[PDB]
Amino acid sequence: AKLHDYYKDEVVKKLMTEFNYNSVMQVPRVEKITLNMGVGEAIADKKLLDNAAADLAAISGQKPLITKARKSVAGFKIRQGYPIGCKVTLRGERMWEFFERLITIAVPRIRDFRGLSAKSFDGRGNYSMGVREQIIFPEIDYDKVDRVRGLDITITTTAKSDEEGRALLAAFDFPFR
Amino acid sequence: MKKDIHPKYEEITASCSCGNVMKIRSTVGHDLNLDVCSKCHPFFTGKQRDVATGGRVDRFNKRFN
Amino acid sequence: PRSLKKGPFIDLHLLKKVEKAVESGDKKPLRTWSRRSTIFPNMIGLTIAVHNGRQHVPVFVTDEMVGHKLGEFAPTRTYRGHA
Amino acid sequence: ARIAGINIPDHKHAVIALTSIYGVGKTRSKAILAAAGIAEDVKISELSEGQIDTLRDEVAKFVVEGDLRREISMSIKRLMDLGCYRGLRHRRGLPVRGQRTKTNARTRKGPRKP
RNA sequence: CCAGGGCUACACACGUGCUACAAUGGCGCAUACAAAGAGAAGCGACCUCGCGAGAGCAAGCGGACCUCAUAAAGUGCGUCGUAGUCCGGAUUGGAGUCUGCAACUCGACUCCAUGAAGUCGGAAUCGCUAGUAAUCGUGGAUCAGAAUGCCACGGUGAAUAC
RNA sequence: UCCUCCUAAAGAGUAACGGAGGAGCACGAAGGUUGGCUAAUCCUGGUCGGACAUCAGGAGGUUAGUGCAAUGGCAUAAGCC
Repeated sequence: AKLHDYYKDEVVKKLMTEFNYNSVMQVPRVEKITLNMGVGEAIADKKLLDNAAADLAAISGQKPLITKARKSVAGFKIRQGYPIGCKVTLRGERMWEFFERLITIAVPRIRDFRGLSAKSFDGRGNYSMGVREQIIFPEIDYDKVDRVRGLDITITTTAKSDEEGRALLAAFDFPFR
Repeated sequence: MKKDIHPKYEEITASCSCGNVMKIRSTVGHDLNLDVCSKCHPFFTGKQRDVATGGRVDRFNKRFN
Repeated sequence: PRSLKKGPFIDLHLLKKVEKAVESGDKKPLRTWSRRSTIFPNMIGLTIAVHNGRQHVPVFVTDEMVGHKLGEFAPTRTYRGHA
Repeated sequence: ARIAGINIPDHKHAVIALTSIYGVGKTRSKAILAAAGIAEDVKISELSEGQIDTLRDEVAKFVVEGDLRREISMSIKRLMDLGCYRGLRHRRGLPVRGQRTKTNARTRKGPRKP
């Protein structure tokens, strides 16, 4: 969307005049943004699962996919083939729309923002942030109240370092304590 | 995408209580006014105001001449 | 607490000894039985061995403790546990 | 309806629902309504946006939820870093101001379990 | 004899009380009805400032005269509409006043912020036969300061005794 | 009674009251075909979430899997959808 345009001017020109570059394919671009909602209580009750899926469809753009348990462990009393979590992956236009919605309207309401961490990065260009509560996305009616049901977002860039992806996210006017 | 299973996705025009307009595509159902936005915000402008972590020499010498 | 129209309190001997040890600069633990007297800005930079009824426990005076009194850092009733 | 800490339950009265913000009790919420001129009889249900931001700036100039949380946790932490008696009673889990601890002071130490 | 500490500690158990768990109530505002007192290194008006505890100046009174001292429930107006809630006021942080050499161990009070357990309480058990029980407030001794205890004074004032 | 390994002496076969384990079934899909896909284990980050569920990336190459014991085999996958 519009931050795709702001990327293609300002962020790519700043990363051109930040690292020594020859080609415009060296500079990283964000490939995808993945929401996870680790419900984990679907072994007990089942309607919480589809209501958490409705919350992910409300916060993100498209419908979430219910993911299944791959390895069964009795320490959380789980079984092979149970609908144990939910996830959405947005890439492209909807990813840019969700990215401008995260920056502009979501993080302002994050309830005592003392500056989110900058040591969060991966080693190959992934940021990961876990919101403690899903209210900070304004798409909820708030009149429905179910539970807390926080989620986490994982942004994946094709950057190699953490200097690379960290300065790339800092070019998107990100807070960064 | 799949053609039916997704809900509506409308471009709605929000206006921050500070005043800034934003035409964003989402799924609320109405143009909703946020209280604070990422512009004219405390931390995005620099208005965080960390506490003085002990001004006890200023406190004492303020209290007594 | 003390009213803030009266000011602070410090015993005459404690004040005079603290001023003498600040002027001559030697920073040994000076011993006192005057827990009640409040600390001052003049008093950072010196360990002081204050009374608690049995022993003189030494405290190092740092920046923060100037508003409090000297007896806050010497626990009188030593309690270790019931089992 | 949406204020910086959390929401307001929209069906209550003015000062009664304004007190539900952490950081402001009843007389200070009365001072807020005096500063906006809002009568206490109108609920938050009727309140259009003009009165809402006229409430918002006046409660912004007052101390609010998150920084007060930071201030109380930091002051307790600082007294514990000191080495005094008040921070010491904050460390152990006993009352700090001279309460009877022979039989009472149960709120500070929890249920009467063993 | 002197200085500091302890009698105030705290995994625990018991007795006696105060307070709440609420709508026969909470809160705001307005307004009415007493008695017994106490008071000189004390009792403190009226007036100035403070949200306040109070402070400053400060007449009167060894008191049926001054001073504490405004009694509150009640009565009337509106809201709250059955919720851990506009119920509860414990704990804690900050800012303060007073007294006294001194308020940290360990005083009381004011103010702001937070709002703990608690939805009438098992086995048991107590008090009470009338201006009594139950509820409401005042006062005094002790006392530099420090009552939810004690000793009094009164206001509304029942049920039952076959 | 039947199956797998060893003794069994590099074809097959070969005994003992020699050393070791399993079967008396299951499945209308766990069969046929077409199309697709590639494991186990650690490391990092991340709400509840923890040694360990979910997510993203990286090393690593079949140490994984096979409806059920063992041998042989399997990437053109015999594994998974």
